[PDB]
Amino acid sequence: TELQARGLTEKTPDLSDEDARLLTQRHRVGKPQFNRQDHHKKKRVSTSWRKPRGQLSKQRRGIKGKGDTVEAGFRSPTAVRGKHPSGFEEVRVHNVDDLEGVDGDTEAVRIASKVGARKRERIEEEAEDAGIRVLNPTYVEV
Amino acid sequence: YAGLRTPAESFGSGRGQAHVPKLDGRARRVPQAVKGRSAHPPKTEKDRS
Amino acid sequence: GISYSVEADPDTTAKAMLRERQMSFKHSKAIAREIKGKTAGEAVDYLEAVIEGDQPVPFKQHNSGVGHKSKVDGWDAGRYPEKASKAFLDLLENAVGNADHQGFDGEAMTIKHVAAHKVGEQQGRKPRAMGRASAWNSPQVDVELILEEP
Amino acid sequence: AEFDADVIVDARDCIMGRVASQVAEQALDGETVAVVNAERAVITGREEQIVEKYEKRVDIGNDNGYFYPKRPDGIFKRTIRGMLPHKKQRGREAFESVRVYLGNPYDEDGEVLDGTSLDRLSNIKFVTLGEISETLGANKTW
RNA sequence: ACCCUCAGAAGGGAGGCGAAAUAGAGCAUGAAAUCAGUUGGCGAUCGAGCGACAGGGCAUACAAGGUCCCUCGACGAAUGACCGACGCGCGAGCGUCCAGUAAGACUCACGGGAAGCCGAUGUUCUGUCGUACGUUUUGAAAAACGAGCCAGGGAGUGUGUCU
RNA sequence: CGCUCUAAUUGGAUGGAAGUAGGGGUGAAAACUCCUAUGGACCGAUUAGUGACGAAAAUCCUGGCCAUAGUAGCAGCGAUA
RNA sequence: UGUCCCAACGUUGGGCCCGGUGAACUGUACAUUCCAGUGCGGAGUCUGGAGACACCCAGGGGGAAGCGAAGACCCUAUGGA
Ligand SMILES: [Cl-]
Ligand SMILES: [Cl-]
Ligand SMILES: [Cl-]
Ligand SMILES: [Cl-]
Ligand SMILES: [Cl-]
Ligand SMILES: [Cl-]
Ligand SMILES: [Cl-]
Ligand SMILES: [Mg+2]
Ligand SMILES: [Mg+2]
Ligand SMILES: [Mg+2]
Ligand SMILES: [Mg+2]
Ligand SMILES: [Mg+2]
Ligand SMILES: [Mg+2]
Ligand SMILES: [Mg+2]
Ligand SMILES: [Mg+2]
Ligand SMILES: [Mg+2]
Ligand SMILES: [Mg+2]
Ligand SMILES: [Mg+2]
Ligand SMILES: [Mg+2]
Ligand code: NA
Ligand code: NA
Ligand code: NA
Ligand code: NA
Ligand code: NA
Ligand code: NA
Ligand code: NA
Ligand code: NA
Ligand code: NA
Ligand code: NA
Ligand code: NA
Ligand code: NA
Ligand code: NA
Ligand code: NA
Ligand code: NA
Ligand SMILES: [Sr+2]
Ligand SMILES: [Sr+2]
Ligand SMILES: [Sr+2]
Ligand SMILES: [Sr+2]
Ligand SMILES: [Sr+2]
Ligand SMILES: [Sr+2]
Ligand SMILES: [Sr+2]
Ligand SMILES: [Sr+2]
Ligand SMILES: [Sr+2]
Ligand SMILES: [Sr+2]
Ligand SMILES: [Sr+2]
Ligand SMILES: [Sr+2]
Ligand SMILES: [Sr+2]
Repeated sequence: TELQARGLTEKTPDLSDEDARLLTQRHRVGKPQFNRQDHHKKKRVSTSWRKPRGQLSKQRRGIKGKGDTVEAGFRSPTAVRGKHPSGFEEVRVHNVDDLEGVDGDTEAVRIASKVGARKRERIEEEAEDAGIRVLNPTYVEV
Repeated sequence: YAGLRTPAESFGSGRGQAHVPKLDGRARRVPQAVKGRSAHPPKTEKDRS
Repeated sequence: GISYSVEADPDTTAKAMLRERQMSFKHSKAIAREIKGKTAGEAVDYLEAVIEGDQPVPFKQHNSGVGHKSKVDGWDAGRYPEKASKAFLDLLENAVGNADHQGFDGEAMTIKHVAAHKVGEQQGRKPRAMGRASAWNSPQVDVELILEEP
Repeated sequence: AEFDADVIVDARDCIMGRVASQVAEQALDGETVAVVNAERAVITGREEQIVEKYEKRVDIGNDNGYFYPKRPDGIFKRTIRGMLPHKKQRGREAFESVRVYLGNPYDEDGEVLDGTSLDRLSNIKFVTLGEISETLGANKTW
């Protein structure tokens, strides 16, 4: 009578103290949008980042208010870089065999969108039995 | 010779227009022109072995 | 052409449309805007009064150079677009007709939805001085109308 | 017409600029102030040079307009406006919870703010707002 | 097809076909510019590179993010007191002790709480900074040059020889 | 990082591919990825290659479109109808 | 002898309002400005003040170093005729 998601939906990974600390830092510190200079002033100028190259560019010259310029200093902590917000490391899955070798305590699985419902059902039931959480689960009315 | 079969000429300065070769009011020949030549296209003379 | 842009319950609703009408699109927005919410019958009387010249149609957006009209309420500029008004009378005629054929009280129904859409331009060319020609086009207008029981 | 002032300041024999500075400060801190006996407020210096300055302000102007007040009423209020960011929300709010009066429309006497008092026995080079206004051509209604 | 409407082989309405007519004729898909109607936010006393970063208002079906807030406690870097006592200074004030103590960003635990609630997204308000972009130039917001807007098109390529 | 096509290895798709729209997640970033709607037939990954491979600009090109604007004109001529 | 002192009244067609028809020039963006200042020394946009409730009609054109034309003048090019 209501929608229910398949699999270990609420499962959390177990992280060292240092990892939980760094995951928490990343989440607290965040980062600037880093959109291209003046993308908001002209529709033909998309948001996708491009190093400001103008000799006179205010952003290139680093004037406060013109937005931050991409620099390595903005990189996230190595120990957590790329982790799903839950803390899980993500593993791209296209079939049941891709589930082999995946540690459900440390990794969660993400079924490629291309995968069909028939094959998703098998993958979803095999992952649950393997103790692996599926980040993009199917909702069935149970 | 693709894009080069035209006597198109530029009007130069004077009519408030970019100096682009035109024929019958249509821009032609140059690479930025639709129906113009290909600037650096695949070439038969290239040794592919 | 357009498709009705608003949902309509067939059991308590009646529809109508005008297609590619060659009339002022700007006048149509003004008229639609003015009759929405009215009763089919009120709209009709209103439009006839516009054509007769006794009631001005407020021109709130396409108003440059338009002279003020004392009878315009809450606004200043207005006019009497008789052509687009007549086209709207055909629309209402069709609408109320359909309404009655369905068993409804046509004239009594409320104009729930009415909007004009520019579907195109019939192109024309006009010779000008100095050996050149310029555009001389006609707007093409579609207009949707949905009547609804009170 | 009734002004619930949290403070009623008496400008009599008080240095206009010094009072203005404190009333602005308080108004910004949320206080509702009523300055009373404006015509009796005072400004030090040579009457001849002081009046020249206020006469110049009356003569300045053009189509855009430079409307300068002539009554001690408005002179004082403008003086206060110059110590407030009256074009900002917070500034306009403060300025608007401040009012100056000719005489004292209240039953309660106003208080003399510290440091703003001028001693007539020790000073002879000063003028009165009322005097300035009369020279400017104001209608001595007070 | 039939029926209704209409001056009407127009158009419209209803209806029939098909998995689909939002496949009904330049009839696969259907971006942006942009137009009509409409929803959220702002709005007829207020100021202009249109934002970046902080922080408030209001708005939010699901899914793909799940956090967040308050008491208290633990930890506690640089920094770092009040009060009190004693002692100096014309004075503002200072010294010594209390004391590198209390406090101290982050993080965590207990207990309580939030689900438009936390993130995020839309818009708006406040604070700080801020006169586009590219080019020319010693010097560009420039009263120097270029562009109305959007989409698509649009510039180190080949042979031979040399290094 | 992204684009095209070739090859080897290896996968996805009518139990719904590409694309598009809106929205969630990751990456300093190029950009990657998922969800929902639409769509209705194709689509990847890795490795080695290939190159008519990336645009905000050139009074750049072509197409489409807005404001201009319901504005100018639809008067002027010895033929005022 | 209205060229002038010194302008007036009148006539016809426009102009203005209404129906219908219906373009073009121009447009980096923002833009209610004014006085000073500053700045590549000639600013609606920077600074400081002043003024400023929104929208619309008619007008004569002060400003946008207005729009239109890659200055014709001057010089330069191991340019042309
Ligand atoms: Cl790196
Ligand atoms: Cl139109
Ligand atoms: Cl004035
Ligand atoms: Cl202010
Ligand atoms: Cl004295
Ligand atoms: Cl930490
Ligand atoms: Cl190169
Ligand atoms: Mg943009
Ligand atoms: Mg070609
Ligand atoms: Mg007019
Ligand atoms: Mg001719
Ligand atoms: Mg189609
Ligand atoms: Mg492989
Ligand atoms: Mg391209
Ligand atoms: Mg460039
Ligand atoms: Mg105009
Ligand atoms: Mg030149
Ligand atoms: Mg010469
Ligand atoms: Mg010669
Ligand atoms: Na030819
Ligand atoms: Na060859
Ligand atoms: Na308008
Ligand atoms: Na009126
Ligand atoms: Na009226
Ligand atoms: Na003084
Ligand atoms: Na004045
Ligand atoms: Na907000
Ligand atoms: Na240049
Ligand atoms: Na520039
Ligand atoms: Na300048
Ligand atoms: Na144009
Ligand atoms: Na041009
Ligand atoms: Na005369
Ligand atoms: Na002018
Ligand atoms: Sr899919
Ligand atoms: Sr020339
Ligand atoms: Sr308008
Ligand atoms: Sr103070
Ligand atoms: Sr039908
Ligand atoms: Sr400590
Ligand atoms: Sr383009
Ligand atoms: Sr290219
Ligand atoms: Sr147009
Ligand atoms: Sr005539
Ligand atoms: Sr004529
Ligand atoms: Sr200013
Ligand atoms: Sr004029």
